Amino acid sequence: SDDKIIRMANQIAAFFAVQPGDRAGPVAAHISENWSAPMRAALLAHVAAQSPGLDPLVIAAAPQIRPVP
Amino acid sequence: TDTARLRAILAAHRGREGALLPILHDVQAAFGFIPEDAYAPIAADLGLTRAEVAGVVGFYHDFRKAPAGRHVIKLCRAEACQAMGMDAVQARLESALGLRLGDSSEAVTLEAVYCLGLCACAPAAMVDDRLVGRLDAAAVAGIVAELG
Amino acid sequence: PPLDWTQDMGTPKREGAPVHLTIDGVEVTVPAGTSVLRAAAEAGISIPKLCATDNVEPVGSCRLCMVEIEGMRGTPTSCTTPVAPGMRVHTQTPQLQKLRRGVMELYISDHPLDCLTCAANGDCELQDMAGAVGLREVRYQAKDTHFARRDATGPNPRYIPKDNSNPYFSYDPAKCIVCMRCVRACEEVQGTFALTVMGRGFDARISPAAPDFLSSDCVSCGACVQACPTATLVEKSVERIGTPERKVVTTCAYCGVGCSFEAHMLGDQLVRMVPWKGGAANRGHSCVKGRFAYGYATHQDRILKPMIRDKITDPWREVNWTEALDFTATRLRALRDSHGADALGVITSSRCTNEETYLVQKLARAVFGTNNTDTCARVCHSPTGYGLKQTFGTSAGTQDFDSVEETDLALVIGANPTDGHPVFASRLRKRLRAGAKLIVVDPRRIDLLNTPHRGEAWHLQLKPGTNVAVMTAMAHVIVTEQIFDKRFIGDRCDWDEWADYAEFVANPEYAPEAVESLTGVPAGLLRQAARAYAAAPNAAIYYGLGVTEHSQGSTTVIAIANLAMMTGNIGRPGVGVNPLRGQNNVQGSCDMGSFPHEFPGYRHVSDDATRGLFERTWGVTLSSEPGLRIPNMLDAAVEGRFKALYVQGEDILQSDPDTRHVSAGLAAMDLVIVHDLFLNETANYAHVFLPGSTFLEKDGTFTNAERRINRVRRVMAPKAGFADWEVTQMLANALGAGWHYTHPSEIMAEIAATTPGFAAVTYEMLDARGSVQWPCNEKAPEGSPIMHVEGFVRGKGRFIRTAYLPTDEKTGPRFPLLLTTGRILSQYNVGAQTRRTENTVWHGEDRLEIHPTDAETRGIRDGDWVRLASRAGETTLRATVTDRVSPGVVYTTFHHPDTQANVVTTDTSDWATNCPEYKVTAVQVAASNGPSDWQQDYAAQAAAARRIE
Ligand SMILES: Nc1nc2c(c(=O)[nH]1)N[C@H]1C(S)=C(S)[C@@H](COP(=O)(O)OP(=O)(O)OC[C@H]3O[C@@H](n4cnc5c(=O)[nH]c(N)nc54)[C@H](O)[C@@H]3O)O[C@H]1N2
Ligand SMILES: Nc1nc2c(c(=O)[nH]1)N[C@H]1C(S)=C(S)[C@@H](COP(=O)(O)OP(=O)(O)OC[C@H]3O[C@@H](n4cnc5c(=O)[nH]c(N)nc54)[C@H](O)[C@@H]3O)O[C@H]1N2
Ligand code: SF4
Ligand code: SF4
Ligand code: SF4
Ligand code: SF4
Ligand code: FES
Ligand code: FES
Ligand SMILES: [Mo+6]
Ligand SMILES: [S]
Repeated sequence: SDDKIIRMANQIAAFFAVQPGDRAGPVAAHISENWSAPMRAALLAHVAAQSPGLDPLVIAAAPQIRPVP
Repeated sequence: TDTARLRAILAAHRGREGALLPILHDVQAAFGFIPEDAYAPIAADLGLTRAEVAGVVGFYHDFRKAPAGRHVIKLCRAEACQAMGMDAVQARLESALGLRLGDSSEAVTLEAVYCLGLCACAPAAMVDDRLVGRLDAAAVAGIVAELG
Repeated sequence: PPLDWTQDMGTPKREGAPVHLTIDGVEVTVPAGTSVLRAAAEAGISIPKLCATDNVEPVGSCRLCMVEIEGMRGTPTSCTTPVAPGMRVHTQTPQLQKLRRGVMELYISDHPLDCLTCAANGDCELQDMAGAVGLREVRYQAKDTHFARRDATGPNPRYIPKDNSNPYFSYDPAKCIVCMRCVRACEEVQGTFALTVMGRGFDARISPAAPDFLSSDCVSCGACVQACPTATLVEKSVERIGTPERKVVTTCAYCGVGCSFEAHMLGDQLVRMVPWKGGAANRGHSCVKGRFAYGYATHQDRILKPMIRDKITDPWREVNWTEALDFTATRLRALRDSHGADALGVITSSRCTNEETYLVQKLARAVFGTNNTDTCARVCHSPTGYGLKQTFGTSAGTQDFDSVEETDLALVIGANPTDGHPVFASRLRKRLRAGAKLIVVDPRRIDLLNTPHRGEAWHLQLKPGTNVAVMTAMAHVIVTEQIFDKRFIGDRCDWDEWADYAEFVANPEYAPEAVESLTGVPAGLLRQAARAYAAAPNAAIYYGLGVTEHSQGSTTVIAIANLAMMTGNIGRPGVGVNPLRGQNNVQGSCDMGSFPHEFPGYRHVSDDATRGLFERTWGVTLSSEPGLRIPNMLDAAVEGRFKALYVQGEDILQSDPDTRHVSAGLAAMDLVIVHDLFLNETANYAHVFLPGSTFLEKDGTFTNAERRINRVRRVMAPKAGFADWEVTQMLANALGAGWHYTHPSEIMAEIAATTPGFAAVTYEMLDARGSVQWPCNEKAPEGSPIMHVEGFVRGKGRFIRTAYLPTDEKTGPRFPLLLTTGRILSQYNVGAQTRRTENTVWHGEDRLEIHPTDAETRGIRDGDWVRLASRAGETTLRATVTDRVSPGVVYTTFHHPDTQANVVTTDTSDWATNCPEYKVTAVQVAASNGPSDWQQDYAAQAAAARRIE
């Protein structure tokens, strides 16, 4: 019962976590450069709705994601 | 108990330089020929291919492809031994056994060797790891007598 | 142009200082090692030769290349005679005429006079060298002959009956001239020693150690058939058909090695395909597929007319082009106006050219008005383009395949070049037999490890999934020790990041002694391998689908690049981090867009400076948002908000994971167009169908793994009447774009003008030079054979902290074993091209390489039927017990659709590029008779849906 989008986000976070320096900036930039409108919207909705099964790094990076029109 | 013997042989010749020839010698000495069921393991343990292991076996005459008879009779056919009448010995002997040159059987196997070092003793033969020289038309009698 | 192409020179070309010599009154200048024969060839003075070829080293068998040299006693052979300064040689004296006549006499005394009724008439090297010397009589009344079926008093014991076991070539020894150009080629070039000379002397006959070629260790490469002068080993297509007249240079539609072939043609009927001795990808060598498997183009199952359906449950309808395109465009515009432009999408094909790929990405971007495009790259080698982008800056290779000639070590992670890329494996073995060392990190014993006349070799037989732990351990070993190059780091890379990387990797938890528990590889062996890799002067990494296709692929690739940067194996011939690309033009497809986040040239889509240029060149407004990926596409279609799809040259059903889910997502799709040659697994859910064109009927280019741009020429004529780019522009104009392309030259010009790298690319260049590496601008006009030679592309390499995360595909009670999926040499990925050939001999059924100890407990035996009870499906397959794989590991193949293998595969994928996890799946292998509940339904659907009316 994991949403594919949440899963991908948590994966990306688990990766970008072990890195040095800004860990959330790169995450947000990647999510912005790779994901589409509906997906970004869904993820933002997730992070705004406080859905469980999510990495706090993603919760922190969400505000920095490329805005959805 | 074929795989066992072969593995032992290959272990005995492990790490050598150009160990194919010795391994094949030992194999032939054990069984009596190079079985086609032993072209692969040798190749594997040596890092060769069945093809090369077969080519090597084919090129060389000392490696039998099938077994010989209970007895073997090699008979020089070179110049010196020819000089002092090897043809006559050959004829007498092949009439005695009834097997022409190269013609094998389950009883014996008459073949050529083309030298034994017994050049001074021109008529020379190898009967079952026993060399014989000065093979007149009388010695053949004893050759066949001890050789049923 | 070079002579090595048109003319068969005598001996291989050597490197050395300039040596001057006089060949029959002609001054010549050639390297020192070069032989007399090759120099005479280069001088235009031809000397008769039959047993000497460029592919292999010379041997003194024929004795027909004899030449009188001043200062040398007798008539020495040119082939085995190295040139010396000031040497004056005489090619044709009377004595030599006489001697050559005599030798040809001795030949022909044992040869049948079947000339004029033999396959190789006009293409035989014995006939022209028998006429060249001027043989007019044979005085030897021969009684002992090999060809005579019946000798005096009865049968000839020497006569060996013909062998037609192999469906592609035949071996008639009656015509053999023992010269051994077959043996020499099979041993020196291909590297599989399957041919030998059985016997001593006149009795000597070529033979494999088996009854027939097929039963032997022959992989069907045709290097013996290419090097056999006297029709002994001959292609069957030359027996059925006459000897060909003209030649045309094309390339293979497989493997991404880009082996350059010349199709020998008799009118329009393709007689055969033989390598060209050109292209640095293959120097006159090939494999079964490209060499022989080209009969799919002449198959009856090929579809040649458009077909419209209007409902999958309804039958097809053979239809002309106009109304087909009309219906298609109508439905497309409807769906577009209803659900939006983002409700569409395309799936480009690597199999196709880069011109067609460009047209398709244009169709998806300019016409449709979306960024939803994709390709096969997304299931294979997408993580590569992320890792090597994050580290170096280029999402591509680093070296060519000639680099391997100068390597001193080869580290192979997740590759099987003996099957995947045979012609690369050949040139690898060429080196392995010459001292170079080898490390293999695959969990499964590959045939590259068991190569003959091998040097040293290490094999890290690990557990699938733990590929980054091993790399991390290698790094820990190299860093705890001090073997790495500090000068390289300080010059080409950064230090401040290197310090952090070292302080991280130097932790004693990522050490080889702790990973042995989870990885399964011994510690000492790993340390030894690491030390060997670090110590060697010029090492080279070759990686494939054992790193990319995993839950952590980009991470592994990054670790590998870190290794390659640390050690200093970059920016030089013999060293580099080479991904082994798959399909042809995967590189070219990825370069020409084929991705939902970029434009042609690996430029991001959000780049305003790029979008401007493209809106200016196409005169249309483009989007700045990145598009959906195939997984996303299918998940959407399942959820909705995705209705259309234009599948070009791809099988989204058989060649994709979770067959159930992808099928459910392909079904809920108001329109799914198909553009393949044959009726495919994907076309069972189609509403429309547009025929395609083979590489023989095409015209354009292919961008292979080593960034090489090979040129594809038209030999036949399109049987559907139109090539793929023609169909694509048809569709585009029918929708309203307004393109006018009459030749792909204009398209390539467009490409050049738009993106850089291809700015200097022109078909004339490709013809003259022959091949080009795509990084070719005004700077570096000739090309870029080697990347990062002078500093990296981004400017400074980047060391990234990689780590091992436990995969979610761990194994448990009801799924104890693991799973893997791979390939075979004979058959290609889905075998829609190859199953329709005679390559169903070597592989006609997919099987399961299970371990013996993991078979006894279950009751499995070789040849039994088993079921793979997985989590994401179920399937049945024929077993094969083998000690190749490790215990607790399994290996399947996906070439055949009768067995739905990808229904077992799970949806789990990489994090960055979402490349699926094909190489890990927790399964349960049990014994069963009934095939399956899924395979049955699939067969039923395919039967009820492939009916035409
Ligand atoms: N279990 C498992 N599954 C895998 C993989 C794995 O390793 N394991 N690998 C994945 C990867 S590496 C990839 S490349 C895919 C490859 O497999 P696919 O992506 O399926 O591509 P192909 O095998 O070429 O066949 C697909 C269709 O396109 C058609 N076609 C071929 N040439 C042409 C042409 O010139 N013009 C046109 N118009 N059509 C053409 C073919 O005939 C066929 O019908 O498989 C993926 N699936
Ligand atoms: N004759 C023929 N040629 C082909 C193809 C074909 O199907 N037939 N396919 C084409 C295509 S499109 C592809 S992508 C290319 C690439 O083809 P390759 O790069 O050769 O990839 P594969 O043969 O699928 O398998 C890679 C090897 O690594 C092993 N492995 C599995 N899991 C792991 C792991 O966790 N770690 C490590 N280190 N290794 C692992 C696999 O079991 C297998 O032996 O080849 C192309 N060439
Ligand atoms: S192989 Fe050549 S020489 Fe021999 S019969 Fe055929 S065409 Fe004549
Ligand atoms: S086809 Fe290739 S592998 Fe087979 S015998 Fe000929 S050269 Fe050797
Ligand atoms: S088969 Fe052909 S290449 Fe081989 S020895 Fe005979 S004639 Fe020469
Ligand atoms: S499949 Fe690969 S190695 Fe074989 S001919 Fe085609 S490009 Fe060359
Ligand atoms: S010649 Fe027969 S003995 Fe030496
Ligand atoms: S011609 Fe040079 S030896 Fe055969
Ligand atoms: Mo691929
Ligand atoms: S691929």
